[PDB]
Amino acid sequence: MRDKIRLVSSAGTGYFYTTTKNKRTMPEKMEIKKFDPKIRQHVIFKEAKIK
Amino acid sequence: STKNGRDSNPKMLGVKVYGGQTVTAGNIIVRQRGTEFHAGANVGMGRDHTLFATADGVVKFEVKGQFGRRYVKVET
RNA sequence: GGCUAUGUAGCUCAGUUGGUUAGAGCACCGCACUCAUAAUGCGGGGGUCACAAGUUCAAGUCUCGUCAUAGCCACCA
RNA sequence: GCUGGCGACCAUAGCAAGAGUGAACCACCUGAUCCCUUCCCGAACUCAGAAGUGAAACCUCUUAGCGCUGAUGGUAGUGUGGGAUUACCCAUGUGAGAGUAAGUCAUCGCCAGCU
RNA sequence: GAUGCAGUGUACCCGCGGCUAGACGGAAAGACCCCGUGAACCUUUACUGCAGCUUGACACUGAACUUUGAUUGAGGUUCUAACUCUGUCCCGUGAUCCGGGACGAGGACCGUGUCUGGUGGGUAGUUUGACUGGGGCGGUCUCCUCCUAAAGAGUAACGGAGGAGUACGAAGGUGCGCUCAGCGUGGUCGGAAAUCACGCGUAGAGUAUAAAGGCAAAAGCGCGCUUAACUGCGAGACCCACAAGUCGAGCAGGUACGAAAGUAGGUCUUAGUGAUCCGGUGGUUCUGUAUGGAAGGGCCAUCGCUCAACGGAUAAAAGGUACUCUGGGGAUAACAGGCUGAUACCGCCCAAGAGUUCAUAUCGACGGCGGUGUUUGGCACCUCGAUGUCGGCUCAUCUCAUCCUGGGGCUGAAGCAGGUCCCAAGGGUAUGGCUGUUCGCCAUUUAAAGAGGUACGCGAGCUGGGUUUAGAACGUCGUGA
RNA sequence: AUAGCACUCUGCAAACACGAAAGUGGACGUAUAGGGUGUGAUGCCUGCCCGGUGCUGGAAGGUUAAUUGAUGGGGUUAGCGUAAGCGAAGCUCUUGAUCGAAGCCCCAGUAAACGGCGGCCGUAACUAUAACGGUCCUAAGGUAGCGAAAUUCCUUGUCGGG
RNA sequence: GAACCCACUGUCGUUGAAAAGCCAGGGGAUGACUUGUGGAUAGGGGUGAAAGGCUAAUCAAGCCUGGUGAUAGCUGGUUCUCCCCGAAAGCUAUUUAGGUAGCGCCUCGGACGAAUACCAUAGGGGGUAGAGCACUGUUUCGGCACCGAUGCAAACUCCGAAUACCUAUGAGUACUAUCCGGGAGACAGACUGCGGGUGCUAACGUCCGUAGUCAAGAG
RNA sequence: UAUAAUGGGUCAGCGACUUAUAUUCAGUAGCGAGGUUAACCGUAUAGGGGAGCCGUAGAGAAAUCGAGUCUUAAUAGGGCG
RNA sequence: AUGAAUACAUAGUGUUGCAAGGCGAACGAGGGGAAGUGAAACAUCUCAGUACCCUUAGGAAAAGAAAUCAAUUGAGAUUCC
Repeated sequence: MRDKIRLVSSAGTGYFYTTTKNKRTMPEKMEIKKFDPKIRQHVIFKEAKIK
Repeated sequence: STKNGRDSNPKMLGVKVYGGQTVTAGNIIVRQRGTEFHAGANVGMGRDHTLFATADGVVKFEVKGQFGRRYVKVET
């Protein structure tokens, strides 16, 4: 089953998105460009535990 | 015992505004599962194939094209 | 959720922290012994040592995780 | 009067069969240098051009051969009131589908080029 | 299921002795059955407490030697002075209580207080869903698609059919590009069917998945680059008890793909879901119990329920009652009545055939049409502030679809007998063995031992053997009641 | 209920029962006694099973309570710093290394403890049956005796007597 | 086998002579016997040769007084007069189904008037009745899977009404629509005609849609 | 429901929507951008007693602002006024 | 005054004098302490420190003179509205 994960801004603002992923087919950590509203720029977001 | 006995809730689809009526921009004209009607001039199409008005005017239904499609449009 | 202990041939128990340089007993098949038989003796086949990585001159044997199982304990949205 | 481009309309307009056109346009056509292209191929896409052809294709004409269109009349159904209960009848209003006669080888707008 | 209604028949007014067919007679707010978020008592591996029993730590609790484990722990042996004696003696004292004194036997044990783990139907409070052609058993409970659904929407049944509790960082965005399936011909292995080439009529292919509505600017299929599967919103509508749900042009910021006009706020769409409370995590220019902080709280983002009885009563719950009880219902079952007639019984139509020939003396296949209101049933209209019985006994009354007796037609009717049909209800129409039996089997009679209705006639006329209270036992089921 | 039988507990300040305790019954008794449980004169007798639940005896491995409190992480401020920020000691919030019993898991015994005591397919010279044999699963697959029984649905089983 | 103590059978009695008896029979009758007097055990307790028996005609938890006017979504009852209007038995949710809540339906006050309805014209979408075989299924007979004749369909459609529904304009008629507040009741329905599911084209059967009547309406 | 569904043998007397407090709406009276006192004192229904309550401002969770305020980077848009 | 085990003593015993016990309304103080019910079920909770039981005063009782509040550095024992 797909597991829930957080995508955390690399700008250090603490902003984050949430999504799901299949760990069997995507073992590596997700990295994707997303818009951060605290700094109003597009930056890289990285996978973290849903916690 | 029976293996039947299920049904889904109604969806209330159908024509909401008929030909000759006056509409305001944003008014929904047709609720439809598929494209039984297609969008003409001043009519927009939603993600669930809803047809809505994008201008103020009078609704008109017609049949046009090489495929015989049913069109709805808004005349200003 | 926490602490533990296990998973080795067709069927079973070892081999357990370095140079493991996986064997032991029953299943078989063939051979020998017998006037004919066994038991017994010999040979062959039958696993690839739960999986995935890490260090290392040595990894079934250790460290990390992911399974299946067992034992005790804990669970006031 | 022909040719090309863009539309209106979407079979009375289409499909099929036969015939015709190279002055211009179009099409086939020559080559693979440079631009660009093939999950391989200059077949397509693209570029550079005029030795040929109207064959193919596209257009134009003819044909009711398939298709399409289609009355009038009648029948089925049906709202209202009345009468009956295998679900019909009467008054009044309405009126198909199928089939029959019959029709059809479209009709228009803008721009440019030839004779 | 009528003394009281309709039609009609009969009937002068009033006692007395008898009788029990009716007044759904009197008696007891039905005890059977169902319901109420009723009661009680009993059971248990239902839930949650407690008594009792038990473990260790600390306290009452001290002194000396010793041995041993990973500074500390544990063990052993002595001692007396705390403490024990329901052991002896002395005194208060005329006393098998008690108190004090002297011994003796024990002794830092036993035992008690506080805390703590285990056990705990011994005891206590409770729970143990609803729908339902009665209830139980079975099935079902939320969401999506089609039909029922009567050409707008909506529309029920334990009505007819299927799916869901997901998947995907590409299977999303964009620019560019491409058409499926099948068939017929040829062509190494290679054929029914692999791949190649050319043609014919063709959406019959596909669309992650069920169905429906759709799909050429294809919404189907590829390639390159990419993250719009953005943030703040949002005119206006659909749907709607609420809580919710759905579509959305357009504006601002940042971005991706395009030469560009532009397209993009996840996927052709409609299922893939869970309120509130209580907490966890990341931020935050809010709050901060004298003041500065902090703890805690608020706001924004997000996490934890098969709460599937899916608007979710608790964090936490199964059974028995024939030992039973209360409030209710003819809203709802068992008896009898009523409606109906599938079933049951009786009759008729056609007639293959059977009958040495010959459908119809007597039978009669395959099919068809009715009658009755005896059976098994369907429904739930009357009765639950009571219509109170399976059979026997006593006493009956009616129907005729006639068992005997009476009168006839036909006959495969010689006679005697028999078969079949028609008319006929005046009278008549067994005793015993077995069993609670009605029934049935049997023995022996008779002219015959008919079929039915009457609350399956008759218990305010009798009985009480069976069923169906409380006792007890066997087989079986259950841990147990 | 009973005489008879058996199991089991109890060494005396007995077990057991009543009670909050003091105390009382047991008993002014002492294992030939007292309590609990089942069976029920007598005759002949009383088979197999310890897998389950319980009881009894082991074992010292795993797990676990209070208690104890090693470490780690924060709050506050003397001070240091232009400032940002850093920041001892002392108080204080939190975390829980080590020690830690019974119980449970583990190993045996125990049925006159609660309890349990199977299935499938074939075989002897006509026909039948099976002294006999193969196979699967259990802790074990019903001995003696009895049997349409206070137990038997089919069932008024079949045969014999009356 | 008498007294005494019991209580196996039968008739009677059952508003009794009697809230358990009489009569005729019956069992024990030196024992685990019967009996007088006075004592002990007290309610989740006692006692029981054990029936849930007995504990003052009361027992699966005695009696009395208090908590107490327990609670009861249940049943019953609810008292003088006249005038006006006038329902519902549906939807949604519910440990909910004979209760209740929001909405629908009634009444009263205020605001506001033509914004409303009937009918006539005009515009509009449909997939039912019927019909048909062009798709999906199904059917019969011929010819060589196709071809020709021929039927059928709630979950088939190349077609396709009448009605109904939405909107605009208009004449006449009518105290019509709408908004804001106070008070409710009701959420067991019944029959009949028409369109249907279910049942047997049964039921005064059952479940929907639609209209009338009853309910709550006499003649 | 004439019902063969319930209740009443008859008469006379008794027998069931109350009281206190709070709150909302309507009518009526006083005063009116204001209205009103409570306990209490008081030869006491008077007269004193202004603490308090309602109305006169909203937005936001709040700090804060205020005819505006919240959300937001936004003076855009939008919600409550 | 007398008087043991036991030598002093003590326990024990006796006489005289003084005092107490019991009853009764409500209010007070203290020691124990439910359930029916509500939550539309029920265990936390409620009912409620209520009912009830027990001990014991006074004309009243209890409390009372800050190791108390407050947060412009202010108030000033207890009790009642």
